[PDB]
Amino acid sequence: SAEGYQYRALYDYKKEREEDIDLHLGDILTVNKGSLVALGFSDGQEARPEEIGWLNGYNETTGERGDFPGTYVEYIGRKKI
Amino acid sequence: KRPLPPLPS
Repeated sequence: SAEGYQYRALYDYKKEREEDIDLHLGDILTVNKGSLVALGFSDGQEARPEEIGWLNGYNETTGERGDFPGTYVEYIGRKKI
Repeated sequence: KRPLPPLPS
């Protein structure tokens, strides 16, 4: 997709698995809209990452991509990617 | 689903 949902990390997270990424307070993540379409959460639940569970996206702040817990982040809006 | 970790603190 040409669109991304944006999140900001509210807490630090140390990666627990190879596919995970580290989060640091204030990091900004972009989840491709296609990812949430695929999971069935694109009909509004993008704004409730704590209800989705694990997310996969790009940490714009660190340049790393991978899985991170949705309860650790806040939805901040969407952008073109 | 993979379990979520609790929030830190």
